[PDB]
Amino acid sequence: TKGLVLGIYSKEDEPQFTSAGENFNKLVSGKLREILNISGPPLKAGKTRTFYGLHEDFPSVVVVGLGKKTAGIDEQENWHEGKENIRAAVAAGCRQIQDLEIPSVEVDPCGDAQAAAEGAVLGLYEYDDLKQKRKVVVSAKLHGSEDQEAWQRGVLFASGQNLARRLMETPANEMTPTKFAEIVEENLKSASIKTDVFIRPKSWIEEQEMGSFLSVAKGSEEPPVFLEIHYKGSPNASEPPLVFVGKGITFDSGGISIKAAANMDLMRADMGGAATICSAIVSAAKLDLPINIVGLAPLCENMPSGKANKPGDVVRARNGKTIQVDNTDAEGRLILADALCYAHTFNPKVIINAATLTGAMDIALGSGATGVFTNSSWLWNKLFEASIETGDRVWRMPLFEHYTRQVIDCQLADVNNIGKYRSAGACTAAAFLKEFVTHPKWAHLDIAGVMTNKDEVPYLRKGMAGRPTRTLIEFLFRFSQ
Amino acid sequence: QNLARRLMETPANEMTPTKFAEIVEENLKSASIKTDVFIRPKSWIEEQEMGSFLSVAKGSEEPPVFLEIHYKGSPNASEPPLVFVGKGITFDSGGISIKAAANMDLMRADMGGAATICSAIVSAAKLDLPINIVGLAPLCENMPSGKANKPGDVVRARNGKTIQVDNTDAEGRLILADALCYAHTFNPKVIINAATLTGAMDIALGSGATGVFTNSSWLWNKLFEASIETGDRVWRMPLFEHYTRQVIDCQLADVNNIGKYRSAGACTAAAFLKEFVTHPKWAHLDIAGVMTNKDEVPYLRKGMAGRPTRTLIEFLFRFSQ
Amino acid sequence: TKGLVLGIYSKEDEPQFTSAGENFNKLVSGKLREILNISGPPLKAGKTRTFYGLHEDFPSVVVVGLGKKTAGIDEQENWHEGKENIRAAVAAGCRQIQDLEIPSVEVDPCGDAQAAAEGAVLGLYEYDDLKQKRKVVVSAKLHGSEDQEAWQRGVLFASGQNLARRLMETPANEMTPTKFAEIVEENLKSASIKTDVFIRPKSWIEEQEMGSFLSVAKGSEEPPVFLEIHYKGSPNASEPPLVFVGKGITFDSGGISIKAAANMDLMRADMGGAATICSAIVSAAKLDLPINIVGLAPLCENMPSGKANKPGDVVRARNGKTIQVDNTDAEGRLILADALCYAHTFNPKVIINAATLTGAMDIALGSGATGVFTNSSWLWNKLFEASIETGDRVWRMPLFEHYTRQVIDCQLADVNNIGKYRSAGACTAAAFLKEFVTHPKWAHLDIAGVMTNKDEVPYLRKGMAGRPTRTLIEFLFRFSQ
Ligand SMILES: [Zn+2]
Ligand SMILES: [Zn+2]
Ligand SMILES: [Zn+2]
Ligand SMILES: [Zn+2]
Ligand SMILES: [Zn+2]
Ligand SMILES: [Zn+2]
Repeated sequence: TKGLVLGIYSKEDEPQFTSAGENFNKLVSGKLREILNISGPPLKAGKTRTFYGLHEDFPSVVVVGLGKKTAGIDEQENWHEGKENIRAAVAAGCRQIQDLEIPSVEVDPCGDAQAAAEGAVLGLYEYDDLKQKRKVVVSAKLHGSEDQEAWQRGVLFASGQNLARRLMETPANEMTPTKFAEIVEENLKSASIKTDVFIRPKSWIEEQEMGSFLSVAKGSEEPPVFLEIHYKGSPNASEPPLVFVGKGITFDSGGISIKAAANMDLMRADMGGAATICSAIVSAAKLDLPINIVGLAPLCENMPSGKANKPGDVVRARNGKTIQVDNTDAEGRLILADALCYAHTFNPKVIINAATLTGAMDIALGSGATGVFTNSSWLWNKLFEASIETGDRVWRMPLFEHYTRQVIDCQLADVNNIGKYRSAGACTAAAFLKEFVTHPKWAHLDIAGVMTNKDEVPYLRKGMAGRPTRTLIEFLFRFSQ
Repeated sequence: QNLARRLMETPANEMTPTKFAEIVEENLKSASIKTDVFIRPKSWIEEQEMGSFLSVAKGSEEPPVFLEIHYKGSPNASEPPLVFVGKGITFDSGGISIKAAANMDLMRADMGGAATICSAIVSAAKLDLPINIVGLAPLCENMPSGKANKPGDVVRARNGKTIQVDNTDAEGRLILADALCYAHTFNPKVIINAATLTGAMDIALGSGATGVFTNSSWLWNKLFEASIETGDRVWRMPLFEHYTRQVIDCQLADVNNIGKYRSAGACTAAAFLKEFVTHPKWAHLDIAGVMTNKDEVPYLRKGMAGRPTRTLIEFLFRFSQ
Repeated sequence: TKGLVLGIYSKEDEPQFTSAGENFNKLVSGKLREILNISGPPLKAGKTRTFYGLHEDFPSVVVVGLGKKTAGIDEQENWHEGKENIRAAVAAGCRQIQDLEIPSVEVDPCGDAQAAAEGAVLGLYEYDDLKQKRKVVVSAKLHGSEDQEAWQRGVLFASGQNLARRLMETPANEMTPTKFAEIVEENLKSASIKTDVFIRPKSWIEEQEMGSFLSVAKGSEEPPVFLEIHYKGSPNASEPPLVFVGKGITFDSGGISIKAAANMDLMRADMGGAATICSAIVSAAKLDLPINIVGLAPLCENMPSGKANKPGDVVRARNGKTIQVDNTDAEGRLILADALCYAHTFNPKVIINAATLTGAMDIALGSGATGVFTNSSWLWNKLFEASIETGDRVWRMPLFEHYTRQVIDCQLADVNNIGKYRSAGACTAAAFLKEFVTHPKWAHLDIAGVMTNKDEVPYLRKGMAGRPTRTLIEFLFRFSQ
């Protein structure tokens, strides 16, 4: 009927199976173990082998490599390695059932039903929607009935990611400042009726003295929308919130300080900051987490025109500070100078903000870890531990005065959107945003190196990554618990 | 520090692979008679099967010198050492994979790795610290010529691994593939290496902190605490497999001096060097963002910085105590 | 024991097998046909499926897609498509036996024992030699005993290519002007004792008034070698020859007119011209073809130094013409101004020359076809027909006066190594070489777009391509016959 992803570890006396496959072997009377011997060398990590006709109702059975049974937290990779073995491994497996065009598949729990589900679901995702030429659409259910809410936690966590991924990936002519707001509101509302959405327009933004956000919007003839998300998780609604903030440029052409044509099509995912955090709130509502969260996202585009933002311009942020706009591509910093100010209105506990802010971050760590600068070691630890579980690493970076200094000197104004020099790129951009924040537990996450995947993360196919949505969701689960 | 600074700063026509060795030996010897120096030449290097170091040297008509420093600090001389390693390109023009003229005069301080660590050993001898330290530094220049290192070349490091040399400016990685191998000969405790290795480090942290990747959290802490005292900060960076992978795939050879992509610049370069090290307490310090000062560090005037020599010295004082 | 690459076509009533697999089905008593049904959807062109334990002595059996049985010459692709199906298809198959680490494999003739062998052999090749980390070394023999000299013709033709490929691919510090000469001489001599080699040195070159070749060599401190190959194929030795000529820069850095670092490591294959043609003569000697062929190749490197060739320089070719050397990267043209002159000494019939000459050729056709300019429609046809058989296409390009004109005007000298403008890149370079040739049947083949493979040619793995060695060999077989 349908396919099966089964698993095996690496040697003891005979390389063992995850019990479900030990059990499926008994079932086809040793003929799985036996054909695996006949096939060739053993299956190391995330390597795959397909065995036809072993079972009457499982014509294709893919056995995938899970590595060492007792693989655990790694001091060097700063993750739980087991989970990582299982994700790459059942992603691998699920992508094999899928090339065989088997529309459904049952997955071996592999000792961690959540890693299995985060592998099967992140593993299989594409964004097929505008290609009339699509791969088969395969339904992936758990094999078994024992470990069900952890597999659904995998499906949940990986699905919150695939949403950031679709929200990122879609061409920015479809994915506008209005359409993103609309899908996020429909997604947050299906998640919890204990929610409110506000797709606030230019009049409200104008009214909110958001000059910096608004200066950025004006080049395009596409409407700005400041989005406001509310999740009423706590028992007493009056609990102070945890506010997520995120930059939402639907398309970044650089503006007058215009980008080069080389691969500029990826700028459609410069709204990755707004996508990431939104998908993460949708998931804590889906999880129905005992915390009140607020989601904030400036949405607009960065375009050249007869009325675009010019180099040398002093605009005013909500908080009275003026910014010299010396480079029109440094606009996420400006979009975020106002949504960050508005975050203090809400009286929060933690203000996590996220943004595909600078390529220098990409030069720095470049898809290994997502750089997070925070004036809070508590907050750092909190993020870093979630990174170990989820596997979507996060690395700390310096919010030293050293850097505020280069952005704080300014010919016309109070702050300047770029620093005096080329060096320390992600650090000057983060020390510019510190100027718009006075809350003690603040964290900037620069998502610009983890924007994309190719081969680096296994269980993620080539394209927009939606990183770090699960670390973020894992942080709010641990914080709620 | 001001010694690393003078050793950095001097125009690389004066500050050669032979003159650096000579000033370091005179400085280490005035510091302690409990020292030995070896300004080992091309014949010794050739003999030490240092193909990677040696491939780099061949473009220039200026002699290579592998420098070897010994400080006999311990009571029992047989104590295992702490080996410092450091890249010493007296001048980096990029070679055939040649640099742009814009401010290339600063490449005279691409021997900053060898300067930093040397100045730091001279100081622990001056301090007469109860530890045996060993200083190792490939010195040579990177030049274009009729016999320079070409793009696409497989050379062999001392340890049998071959390197595809796809970019002749990635040469500190190669100079350091052999001095790092030789460091394990000495049976060390800690192998601290230091190098003005990549500009991407400069794009990363850029003179705030000196990026240090280490397979040793103990070593990280040890460095980071010294940074707090001295003020010459040091920031940790990732020595993740993620990065070994992009350098470990290679058309002709075993390792490749640059990675498949532009991203994670300092991390691929550091995960290439991990391939030449098997010791548990290893630390790469990329000095390329702290190479220079202007206004950023106050008490340092404009020019070569000599960073992080004092964090390094402070670490050996705390380690000896 | 060992593996088996079997084949199947696309539908009739039930998609048929190449008879060997019809026969292997009878042998495991229908259980191959039967498991193929159980496996999933049918195998279209060059798609693959592995079936373990069907046979006692064939544990892994890969069935590969051969497409339509009656696939033939294509008016649009200008090839025999069948052969092409079979190459990509048993390459695919053989690369699957090889990941299973089965050291030997038997290949289904697939209706054309030569295409099967050109697929198995080009398909499996790597250049593993400097990696201590190598894939398994798999021996590929024919399955069967009926069609043996055509399979050996595949093995021959594909092996002459893998030689150009190894001769190209090796890092130019190993593959010198002396080492190439040495491997070619050992290869030509194992091929036929009816051969002579001359690894002529700088003194001979100096003596041969080869100022243009020699100007190029002088930047490097690596010795020039002009190589001279002789294959005495004819009955009467006095038959006029067919002279192949080819540029052999072991490494091209551009010289003083120096290349950019971006991917310059591939310049090690700027000796691809000398490799291609040499490998092609070695094969006609291996074939023992009734023709006398002469192989000519300037070998040297292009380097910057205290005595490198400078921009603006007038050097003298063997034939009295002077060249303004305005760009030191236009050196293949110069290396070839002298080997082409020397070709007329031999009193030839056809002078085929080949060179990784210009990137503009790569901008032009770019790995589809290898551009061949010829003052001989006869020669064009002759080449183009060989292209249809082998599949390694060749496209004609213009040797119009139009282009001689831009290279023929010159401030200091008679000819100039680059033309007045950017346009028509491969055409100016070829109309410069026409100036050094007076023979009626001349053909320049610019190999610079077919220098490399990735995914474009299936049965060739990523790396140096060795194109068009088989079209070239096929031309000399047809010319000898
Ligand atoms: Zn921008
Ligand atoms: Zn942006
Ligand atoms: Zn360099
Ligand atoms: Zn360097
Ligand atoms: Zn050239
Ligand atoms: Zn060339």
